Amino acid sequence: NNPAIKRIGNHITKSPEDKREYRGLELANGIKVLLISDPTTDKSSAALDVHIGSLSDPPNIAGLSHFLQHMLFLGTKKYPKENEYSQFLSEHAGSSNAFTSGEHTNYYFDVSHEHLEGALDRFAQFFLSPLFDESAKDREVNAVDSEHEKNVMNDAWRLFQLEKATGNPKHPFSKFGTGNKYTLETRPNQEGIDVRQELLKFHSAYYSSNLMAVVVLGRESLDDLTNLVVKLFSEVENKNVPLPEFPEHPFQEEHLKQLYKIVPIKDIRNLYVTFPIPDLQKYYKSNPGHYLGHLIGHEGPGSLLSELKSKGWVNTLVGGQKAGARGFMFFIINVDLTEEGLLHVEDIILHMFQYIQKLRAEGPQEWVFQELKDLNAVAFRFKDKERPRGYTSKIAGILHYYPLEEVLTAEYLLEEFRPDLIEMVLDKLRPENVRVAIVSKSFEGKTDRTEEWYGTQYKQEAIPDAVIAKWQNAALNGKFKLPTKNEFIPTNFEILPLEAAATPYPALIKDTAMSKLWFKQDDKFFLPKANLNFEFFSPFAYVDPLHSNMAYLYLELLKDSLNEYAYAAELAGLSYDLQNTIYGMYLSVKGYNDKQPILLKKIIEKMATFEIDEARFEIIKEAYMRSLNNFRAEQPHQHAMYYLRLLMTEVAWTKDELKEALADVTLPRLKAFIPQLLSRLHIEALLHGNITKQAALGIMQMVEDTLIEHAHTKPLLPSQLAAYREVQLPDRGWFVYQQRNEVHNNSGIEIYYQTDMQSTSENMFLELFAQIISEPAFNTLRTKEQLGYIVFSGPRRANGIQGLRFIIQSEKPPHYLESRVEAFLITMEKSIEDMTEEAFQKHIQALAIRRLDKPKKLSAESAKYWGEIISQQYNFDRDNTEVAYLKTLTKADIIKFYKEMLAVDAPRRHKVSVHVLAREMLSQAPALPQPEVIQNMTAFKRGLPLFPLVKPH
Amino acid sequence: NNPAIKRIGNHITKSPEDKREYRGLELANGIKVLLISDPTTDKSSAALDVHIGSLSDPPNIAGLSHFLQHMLFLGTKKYPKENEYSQFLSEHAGSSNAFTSGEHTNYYFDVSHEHLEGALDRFAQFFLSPLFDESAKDREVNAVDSEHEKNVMNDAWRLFQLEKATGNPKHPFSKFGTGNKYTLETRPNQEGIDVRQELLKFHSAYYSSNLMAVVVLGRESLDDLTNLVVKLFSEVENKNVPLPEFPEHPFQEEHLKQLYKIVPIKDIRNLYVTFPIPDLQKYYKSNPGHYLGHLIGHEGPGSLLSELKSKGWVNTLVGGQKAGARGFMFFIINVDLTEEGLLHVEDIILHMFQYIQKLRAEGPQEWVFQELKDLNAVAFRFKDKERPRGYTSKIAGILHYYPLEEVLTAEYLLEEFRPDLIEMVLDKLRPENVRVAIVSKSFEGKTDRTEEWYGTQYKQEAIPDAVIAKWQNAALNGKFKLPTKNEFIPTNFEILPLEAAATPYPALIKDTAMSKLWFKQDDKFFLPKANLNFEFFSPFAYVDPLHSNMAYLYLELLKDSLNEYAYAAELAGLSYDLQNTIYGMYLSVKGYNDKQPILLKKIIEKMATFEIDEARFEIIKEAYMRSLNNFRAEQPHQHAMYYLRLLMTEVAWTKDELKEALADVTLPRLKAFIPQLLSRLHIEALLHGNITKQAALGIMQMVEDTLIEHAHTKPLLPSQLAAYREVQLPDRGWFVYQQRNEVHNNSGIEIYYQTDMQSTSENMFLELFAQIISEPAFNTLRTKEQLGYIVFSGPRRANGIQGLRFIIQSEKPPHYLESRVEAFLITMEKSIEDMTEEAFQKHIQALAIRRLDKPKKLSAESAKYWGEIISQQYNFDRDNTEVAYLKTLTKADIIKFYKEMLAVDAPRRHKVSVHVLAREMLSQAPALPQPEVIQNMTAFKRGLPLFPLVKPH
Amino acid sequence: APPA
Ligand SMILES: [Zn+2]
Ligand SMILES: [Zn+2]
Repeated sequence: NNPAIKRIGNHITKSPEDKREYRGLELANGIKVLLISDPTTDKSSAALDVHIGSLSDPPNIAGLSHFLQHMLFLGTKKYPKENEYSQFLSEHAGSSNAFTSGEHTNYYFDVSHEHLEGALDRFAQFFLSPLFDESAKDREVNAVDSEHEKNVMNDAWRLFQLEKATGNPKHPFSKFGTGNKYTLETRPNQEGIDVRQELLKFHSAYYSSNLMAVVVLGRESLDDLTNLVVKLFSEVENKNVPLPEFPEHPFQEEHLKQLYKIVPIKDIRNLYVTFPIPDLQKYYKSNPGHYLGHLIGHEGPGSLLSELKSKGWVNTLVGGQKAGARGFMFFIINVDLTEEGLLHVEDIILHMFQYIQKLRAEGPQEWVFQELKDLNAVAFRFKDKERPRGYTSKIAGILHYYPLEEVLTAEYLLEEFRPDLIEMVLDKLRPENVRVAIVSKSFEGKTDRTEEWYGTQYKQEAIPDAVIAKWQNAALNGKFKLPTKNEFIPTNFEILPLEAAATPYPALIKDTAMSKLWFKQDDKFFLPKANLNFEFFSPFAYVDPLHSNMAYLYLELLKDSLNEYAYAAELAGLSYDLQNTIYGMYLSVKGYNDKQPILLKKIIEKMATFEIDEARFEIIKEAYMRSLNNFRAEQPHQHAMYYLRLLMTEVAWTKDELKEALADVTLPRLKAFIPQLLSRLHIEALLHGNITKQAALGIMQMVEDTLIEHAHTKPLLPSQLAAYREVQLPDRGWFVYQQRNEVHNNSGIEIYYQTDMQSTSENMFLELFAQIISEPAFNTLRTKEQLGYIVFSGPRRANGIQGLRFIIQSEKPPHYLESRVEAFLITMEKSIEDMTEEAFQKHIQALAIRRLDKPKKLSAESAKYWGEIISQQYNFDRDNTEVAYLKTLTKADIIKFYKEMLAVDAPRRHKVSVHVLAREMLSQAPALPQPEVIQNMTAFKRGLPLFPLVKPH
Repeated sequence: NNPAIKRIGNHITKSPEDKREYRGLELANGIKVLLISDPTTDKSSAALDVHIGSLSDPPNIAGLSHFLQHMLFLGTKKYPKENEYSQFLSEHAGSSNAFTSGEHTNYYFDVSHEHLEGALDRFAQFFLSPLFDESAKDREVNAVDSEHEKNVMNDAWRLFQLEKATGNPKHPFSKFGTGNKYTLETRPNQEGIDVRQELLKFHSAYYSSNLMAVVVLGRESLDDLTNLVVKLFSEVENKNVPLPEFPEHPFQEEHLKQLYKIVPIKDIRNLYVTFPIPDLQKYYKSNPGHYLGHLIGHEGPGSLLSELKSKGWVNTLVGGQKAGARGFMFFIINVDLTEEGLLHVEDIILHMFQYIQKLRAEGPQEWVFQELKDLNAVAFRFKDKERPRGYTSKIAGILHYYPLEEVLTAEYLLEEFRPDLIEMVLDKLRPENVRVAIVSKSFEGKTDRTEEWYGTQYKQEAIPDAVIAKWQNAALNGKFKLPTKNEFIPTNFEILPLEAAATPYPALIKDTAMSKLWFKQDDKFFLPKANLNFEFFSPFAYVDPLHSNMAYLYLELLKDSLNEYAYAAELAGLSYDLQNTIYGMYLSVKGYNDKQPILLKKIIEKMATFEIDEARFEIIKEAYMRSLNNFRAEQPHQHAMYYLRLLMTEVAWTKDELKEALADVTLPRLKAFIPQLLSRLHIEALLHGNITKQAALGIMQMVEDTLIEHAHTKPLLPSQLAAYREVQLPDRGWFVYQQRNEVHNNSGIEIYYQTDMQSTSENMFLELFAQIISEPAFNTLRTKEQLGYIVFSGPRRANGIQGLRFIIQSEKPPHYLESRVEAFLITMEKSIEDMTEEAFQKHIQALAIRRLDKPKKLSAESAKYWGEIISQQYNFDRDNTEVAYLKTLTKADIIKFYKEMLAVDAPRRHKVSVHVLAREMLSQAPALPQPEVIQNMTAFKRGLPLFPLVKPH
Repeated sequence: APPA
């Protein structure tokens, strides 16, 4: 009947809790499509995933498919303006990104639901007639180069490429996927390559309809979405391109039984054990690799990790299957190493093989399979509603792997018990097939090879035949046992009726010396889950660096101690987060409500009766010292943000101060600290989800009673509930703080234009200005001027105060970056003067949509309320109130705000800049004043006033 | 704060390139105001637009609002002297006019910038206390009558009123807006109506401050302009008049599906298709009517026009939205018709409905809307600076439709794509809603109706149901496609730095046998535009009537051939003019410099390689024959001017000579002609704008190289570069040539008092005398004596010679008109003798200001230079030199000049009069000699000497 | 052309 549609799928299986409607189809040209109708959505979304990626780059142009991914955003025949796409999205509350992996290039956006067709039309042209403009190409190659640079000193990226470089060099797996200025411009120029032509040729050859999948989500009916996708995508040409396949494993015989010794950037110690395996993707209905990963990676009693930790050799372990490409996969067992563990790598690996042998001895267990199946079924049924942008992008990828009807369920529902496949995979996990990599600063000076793209220093050796033989002879170790039945699996999914007195926002249902309890029974999502958030206030968590260290160590030790018990709950969809803060402690328990009070009670009890194991203490102390030292290897822009935080906040201990005080933390001292920390507390909580008022009051009082019983906790005084203030900068002031990053050879800058205390009017002046300049800042400072890959602008909010911030990471010196940001601000003032009234209203509407966008899941709603609570503003109806005010603003209002607070000659300009120098280190910019250079943070803060704190709503 | 001011407008959004300053306000009495401060302007200006016009005329006094518009100029209580306003303006380098439309009456002036307050005060009185003097009314009604007459035999006005006459007779749309002596005097007198009373009643009821908008542009600051406007306009009374609205369409069901057959005056063949549509004005942010007009009216490949032209049925097409009034509009598709097209009207209309069906099939196209939006943005940004008088008038009209802040942007910038509104309008363009009018001489003697005001002969018939049904079933025609992306859109807006060797005036930078090249780099406007002007001299363009015909036909065919390609360039702000001249060919390329070389090269290439289509040849030849014949229907004063040109120029072929020779132009002869024409040329060029000396030389070389390559062009000899002379009249001679206009029942006259060759002194004697008599001539011969609506005096310049001319069109016989002009000259002599030194110096200063008035845009400056070049006087600093000389002239000098050259008894009087009789045809005038009556123009010229040609500066 |  319809020539443009090859087939329409049968019913797309979905959760009975999922109210979105679905239709799958395949266009005549071979594009697989999922349409998603959600008449409730505030943002609509589309994604397209092409089944081609960096494994297919020309061997003489590394990075081409990734470079092409960048270039597709920079103009098409129908929409030739370089930022037409980005500008359109920004002006309609939208956003976009993309990525390139070895076999996929995935593009996605969201946008206001009223402007889906406009966004999708501009998007579709990417796949029809990109311009690959010569000038755009010359500029954007710099962004890719800066992307690569950012990764160069990153340990994870270095290991990622090292693995590729130590397999078969003839295999496409060995390719460098990012590319850089050298591979994408310098070398091609030397070799007479016309890169524009190569981009065109690659697009023409591989961007074929037959290798594409598209997903569109909007308020429109499935019929209207259908007509829309046919209309825009049926014109993509089918070149009938064979799907690339890689049946030959990158790791052949000569790449097995090998040991690599590797020097990291950070002071880290890790062991990576890898086995090549066949591609298991086609076995998704049984998932033999996940079965084995579940067991080998278990953290409960009897597990591999439990014994390795008890021996004091490792702290964490990750195990299971790892994607490769079509035709090959890996199975891994990776662990971190204590100091002793580093000396016992051969033994650690022997235990790995002993655990594997236990699996072989017991044989495949149907009951384990059944647990995994049951948990996946529950996870699928009660899955949180996803944000459209991530949902479309994800589905577009998986449409390539599953029948239309199964795309939603394929990754969840298990159907087949396959002991034959389990055995088959287990038979690959043998010493004769192993690769071993050790990462440690101890190899410094002892290496003889260098990886070309990152400079990674390493040594390769054959593993001795005697070592292999010992591993092959691994016997059963009595410490290893299969997990027992998971008692945390939930079975009560009853949704409690909405109470007569239920409220739309959290209500304060308890207000006592000890505790403040905000409660809301879920009235939106109706899944059997709840979030229980607690802030524990105590002066002794942050009184000095020593105590801040002890608060940290106490909670790390506590989590380490509960891990074995809590791991079963985590598998069963019940998790917790526990951490020290500048005001005390933060605890959040989330997931299925059924067994939640059991886990919560256990945590609080353990907190209040904690007994420290001395060996765990020393190990965790050493790891924490390294974590503090390792900050030196974070990126320049992360440094800049950190320094700004220290500068602008009333109290803040530096990493240097923490690590100095760490040597003074002894076991007796930590033992004394805990009862003192818990002796006086105030608890402010948000309990939100599938729970009644009475259950909420009972959970709160259970927590209190537990601390009272075991820690003799008494209430803090109201005056001790002190929040920290932000430093108040002087009118017309400019301060600069300058540091150097010793690891990275890029600079970082953060510029902060402090405005005033948060309030309805001040919030919306700043947010509207930020909205207006958001896309132009990126377009100007990155796309045109190419200062770096990382270019950010937006509101900065802290301690009730706010202002406008810019963050850039660049090869250029910070003083140069400063001048270009100042040039840009003048550009924006003229831009606002020149923009039409309607363009101004569009920005108001875009901000409005962004602010009113409804949470799709419980934790998103909880996060908003929690923000009101921890800031102590308690403005639960903020979005309505602030958007109402926003809509009354005029161009004149914003120009005046800029002239008063932001302009270079503004009477109330309050500017502080953090300059982070690299390791070794156009519109007209205005002349700037001489800055006051900050020499000492403490003296800086002492010599300035402190803002007031914002008053509660 | 200031009580006379209700609100002051926020920032008025303007073009980034616009240095003028703006302030909007609303006065307490409701007048909307825009103030424009331009400290560089040589003339200041004001306009006031009242939102009432002829749709509000009393049903029994057709023309009242128009008549009122005339009367406001003829005296106020403060300034009762009948011509005080006009005389003041003339004495201060100013000018004024006004117009009356259905809903607006718009009055405007300019004046020397030093005299803004004086003119503005006189102007303001129009809106406060007009005299409507009884004697002025009885005279000025004749001007309105004469204005109407002039229009009676004009096909456009006839059609304009016929449409009104064929809609609902009860709707105000049906009204006759001009009025005439019958409707404004005779009928009122017989009905006992007091017209002065009615004028006052109309002014009182409708000239209300709430329906007024005023714009004032001057050198003054915005604050001073603000005070000036408040001072002069806050006293205008607010009657709080409701704004007329016309929500019912003048075309109701009984007016649809109607066909009109109309006899024109000229031999023209046209087809007018009209659909009634809702008022689209409120949709201006999306402008769906402009979107549909852009497509339906498109002239590029795939268009409706292209196929109609290929079928050989039409040559030109206009399509799109047409204004009605508040509440109603129209959508039109109008074409001319070939002889075959006249026989195929039903088919042409079918094709119109097929193209519309194609638009419906494809649905609205966002990329089209975006391209329009972006081109509009570019146009707005780089908009030429406007002349004050037109700018104030235009802005005063639009202040009624847009908020103060949006008045500059409102008619350029498009904002939102509204596909729903496009579909709504497209849904109106259906056969059941159509009106069809065919204009053709073939209906002579076949009509049965007469329109009352013009006498238009026509017939009306219902369109048969069978015909409507066939149009309703219009299907897709493979010939029609949407436009392709416009590839002429400019992208390079770089303004090149002014060169070290840049000159203030054009410099001669190439001077060879083949080409003379004048060049100037713009040093005033700094917009990314240029003007490229070329004169190609060849003796074969005008050697005889046949060659003149061939030169015309060649260029018409060339333009016709290039039209599809050049239309896109047009839309993208890049245009060209190409025409045959008496000396060869003229080519001008104007607009954005970016892609100019590409269009220019295409034109020259096409010129030199031109291949004629025989069918286009015959069609264009037939149109040209009618065009020559149709001159018989031009106005008597246009005839007079034409005959004087023929009489006074050495060589000039008449329309009769041209058409006699036209039958003889055959395709083979035209083909032979072109290479002959191009074989030898001299090219004189002016390249002025955003271009460097080097690019200028490169452009010229490309032009030369292209003709040399394809046409084998070689240079002319210098002796061949002849220019034509003016006939030298004998001292004391008076010649009269008499002809009759066979169409109009008015006479026309031109009287020419030849003085002498142009020179600094002779030029300024003549221009100062003209300045002095200018306003008095109009006041005397029109306002007092009411000889006609058209009364003009001023310098005549031709072929290096000059003199004083008068042109009048009148119901009176030309011999009467002669005596009245002669009577006026004597009055002026006495007036000049009596005038004070003060008055005399005012006239010198007024002329000075007019001559030194600075060009506001590139093309105004180019035109000045171009005048110096084609006249071969090359006096680029003329204005400064001639004004310096002007300032030394005395009253006695002027009197002597008059006595020697112009007076009736002048020794060197040289008079030639052209008398054009109508179809059916107080101060003391002096006795006149008997004229020599010219019987034959050739004989006349043979019997007189010819002047020399002026020498180059 | 469009009218306009
Ligand atoms: Zn990238
Ligand atoms: Zn008039």
